[PDB]
Amino acid sequence: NRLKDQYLKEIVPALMSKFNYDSVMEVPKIDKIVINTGVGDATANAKVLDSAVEELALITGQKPVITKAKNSIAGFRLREGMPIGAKVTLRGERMYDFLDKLVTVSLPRVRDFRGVSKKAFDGRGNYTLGVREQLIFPEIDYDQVSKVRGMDVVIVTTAKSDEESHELLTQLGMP
Amino acid sequence: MRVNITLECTECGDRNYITTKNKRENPERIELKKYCPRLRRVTLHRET
Amino acid sequence: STSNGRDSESKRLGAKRADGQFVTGGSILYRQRGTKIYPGTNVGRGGDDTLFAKTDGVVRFERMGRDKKKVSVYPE
Amino acid sequence: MITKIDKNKVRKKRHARVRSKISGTESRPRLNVFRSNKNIYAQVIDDVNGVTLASASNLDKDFGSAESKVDAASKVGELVAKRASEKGITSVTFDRGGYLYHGRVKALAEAARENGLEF
Amino acid sequence: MKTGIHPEYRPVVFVDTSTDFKFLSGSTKSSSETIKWEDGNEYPLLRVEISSDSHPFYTGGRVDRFNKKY
Amino acid sequence: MLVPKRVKYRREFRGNMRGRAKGGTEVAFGEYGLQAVEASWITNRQIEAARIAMTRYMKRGGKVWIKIFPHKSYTSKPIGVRMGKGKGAPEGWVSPVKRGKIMFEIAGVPEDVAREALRLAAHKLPVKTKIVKR
RNA sequence: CUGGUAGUUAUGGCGAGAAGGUCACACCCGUUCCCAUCCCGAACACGGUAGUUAAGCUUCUCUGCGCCAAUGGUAGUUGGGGGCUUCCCCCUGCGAGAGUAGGUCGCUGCCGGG
RNA sequence: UGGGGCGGUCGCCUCCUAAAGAGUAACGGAGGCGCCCAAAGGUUCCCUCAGAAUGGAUGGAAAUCAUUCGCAGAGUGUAAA
RNA sequence: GUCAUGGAGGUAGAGCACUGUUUGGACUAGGGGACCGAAUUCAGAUAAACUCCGAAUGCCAUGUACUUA
Ligand SMILES: [Mg+2]
Ligand SMILES: [Mg+2]
Ligand SMILES: [Mg+2]
Ligand SMILES: [Mg+2]
Ligand SMILES: [Mg+2]
Ligand SMILES: [Mg+2]
Ligand SMILES: [Mg+2]
Ligand SMILES: [Mg+2]
Ligand SMILES: [Mg+2]
Ligand SMILES: [Mg+2]
Ligand SMILES: [Mg+2]
Ligand SMILES: [Mg+2]
Ligand SMILES: [Mg+2]
Ligand SMILES: [Zn+2]
Repeated sequence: NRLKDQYLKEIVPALMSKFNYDSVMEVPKIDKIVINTGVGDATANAKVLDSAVEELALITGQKPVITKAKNSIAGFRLREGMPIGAKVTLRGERMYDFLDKLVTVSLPRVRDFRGVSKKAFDGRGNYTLGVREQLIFPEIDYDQVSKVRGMDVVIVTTAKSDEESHELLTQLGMP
Repeated sequence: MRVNITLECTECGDRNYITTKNKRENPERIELKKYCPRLRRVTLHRET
Repeated sequence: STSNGRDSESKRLGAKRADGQFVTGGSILYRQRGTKIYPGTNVGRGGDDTLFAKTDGVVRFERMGRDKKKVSVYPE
Repeated sequence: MITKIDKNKVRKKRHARVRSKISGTESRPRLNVFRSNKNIYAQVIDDVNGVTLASASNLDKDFGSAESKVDAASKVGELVAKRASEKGITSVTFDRGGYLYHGRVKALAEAARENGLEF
Repeated sequence: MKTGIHPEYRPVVFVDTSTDFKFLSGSTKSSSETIKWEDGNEYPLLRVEISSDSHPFYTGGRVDRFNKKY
Repeated sequence: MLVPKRVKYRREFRGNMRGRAKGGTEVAFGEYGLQAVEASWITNRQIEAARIAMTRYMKRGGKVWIKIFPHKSYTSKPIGVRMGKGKGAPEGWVSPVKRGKIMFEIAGVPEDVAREALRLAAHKLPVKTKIVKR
């Protein structure tokens, strides 16, 4: 709860002073992290999906749920119910544990990060961060990892608008 | 594939019920627990 | 020189008993596909969606909410 | 931004789903149950006339002594059963109320059952 | 947390070679150490690389290529 | 020549032309119209001929609106074929016009040229008409 | 005043704005136990009340959307009679759809607390 | 059988013709069937679609995520009602 | 047979709330170094196999009403 302590000790009343919230619980709070690998390329490959499964299991610590295919389109050689992508949902203490391990340890080894657009949000109070490889996370080493898939890391915030979500992310760490 | 089958009681030996199955998805002889009129209780029936 | 020319025999749907007519238990009140009329009181829906009385009484076609109807039987 | 779901709304949806099969007639009234964070309630209801017949609650004058929040359920169940039996009610149908028949609701039902009420 | 399906998990200690900031965190890798920092949570120490207080943009091998020239 | 691009059904009933027009009996877009006084069928060729004869007179001045369209279709049998053996192959497209319908429009030209153009168009149609003003 | 629970074709809904409370009801805190997630105490289940009316909830105002809705007229039409029969006209009875005057931010029943 | 022959058809299901109960013909206008399912049946518990916009994107018009809008614009083994 | 009362049923008519057919105007996703053009809106039409609506007649019943076989 070190990151819980950092959030609760000083972030909460700083936000309250900055935005003059009427009560104490208009404060935006981190609520959900969802991970989608996007392994749809594996139309016939079976080891690719499984390999993504243990990759996500090791990176998070929770068993990833394989996701089926909503529709069937022949443009991308897929049918109904094909196992496409992964699905991991952290929640509770895993919010701050994963956020710590990312922003303090895993993130800094990226090649040429110089910030991301404050407009690179959804415009309604969330954020999706992308990673182009699986070696940015220290838990997975080079020998075990064969390929890299650019997955999607989403940030869910209870903010009613975008500016306070952006500044909250800055106050906790990297925008 | 689709065929007619008959179910026989494993105690009396009377072919009480008839039904159908898919021969490819069910190559083995199916078994069900139906009601046997002669004994007036429930027994186990097998495809012949 | 014609690809058409075929049809199916009619099924005689509709209402078989009138509103306010005394009815005997177990008699058909309405033959119909789907549910154009819902079963009300002392009446049930058959396997093929017919409506039949369950007790002796008088037939009454009431109205449920705005866009659907029902039929009920009231004893004497 | 996420809109938190409303627990009571979906609870009432499930209650309406349950009520499609359960009807409180005069001879066999309906036993409705409502559960909150603090306490639990119970009501015996008929539907052909739309009037209640017996009731009990944790916050009633009786059942002052309390324990963990399953013993309050047992106590309110036995009190409502006794009150209904004193009024000649013997056969009832248990209206679950959109909850699950697992915890407080189950204990209340068993407490009502062990008294003079054929649920 | 359904039993059996989940893999192992336990907090550890993260240390950098530049800041030496032992910052307690959870992970799946033991890192095979034992440090007495943060008494009561003496989790194994995990060696790491450039961290938040190691990167220029954040706050503020190639050695061989200097052996020949120098 | 106006022809629908698609039709759900190829063959159609012929219909009837009883009563006044359902709607469109008042001139809306332009200032001059050609209103039918009796009921008739209008093929697409007659519409084409009337429109050409009416646009040529104005010398590509002003604007013209066609207020009717040939939705329906009709069939026919060749010479020498007995009755029966199905319906015939479709031939053309018609617009059933009831009385009171305004079915042509003129705007952007003075009284004289508009009236003369409408008069020239009215001689190509098989229905008695009259010229009305907004 | 408020909590629970039913009836009635939204005149009851959608939308917009304000006020309120720890008496009730919620948000909220926690996962040792009962119980649970194709993963996740989010939900469900259980154990509690430091903080809150921000939302849920209740009350108050409106006609912006939606909804209900005449009178008069008209189309149509049973019966009878006429024509110049792609169709049209007259007498009697019935009588819409659209448009509009107007109405609406609900009305009733039972039980428990104040 | 709008003479007979050649061509087409012959049993069952759905719609229009069919004129607001039911029924109603033509070598009239459109389609399907001669199966399938051991769960695609029974029961108990739970929940809700198509599509559109915004961002990450290996990955584009379209795969897998997250939010918002969304009375059915989906689905219902198969033809239509 | 008529009168009074209650019903089921979507035709005539009408309408665009769904599905097809369709006219003029505005703007435009998208491609184009200006031009076609998806979707939105304004106004105006059309339908045996369209329906947010919907008659007159006919039909099925009830009556103790009045005639009639
Ligand atoms: Mg039929
Ligand atoms: Mg059935
Ligand atoms: Mg059957
Ligand atoms: Mg008080
Ligand atoms: Mg435990
Ligand atoms: Mg309404
Ligand atoms: Mg009137
Ligand atoms: Mg009216
Ligand atoms: Mg008829
Ligand atoms: Mg009929
Ligand atoms: Mg026939
Ligand atoms: Mg055929
Ligand atoms: Mg018509
Ligand atoms: Zn036997």
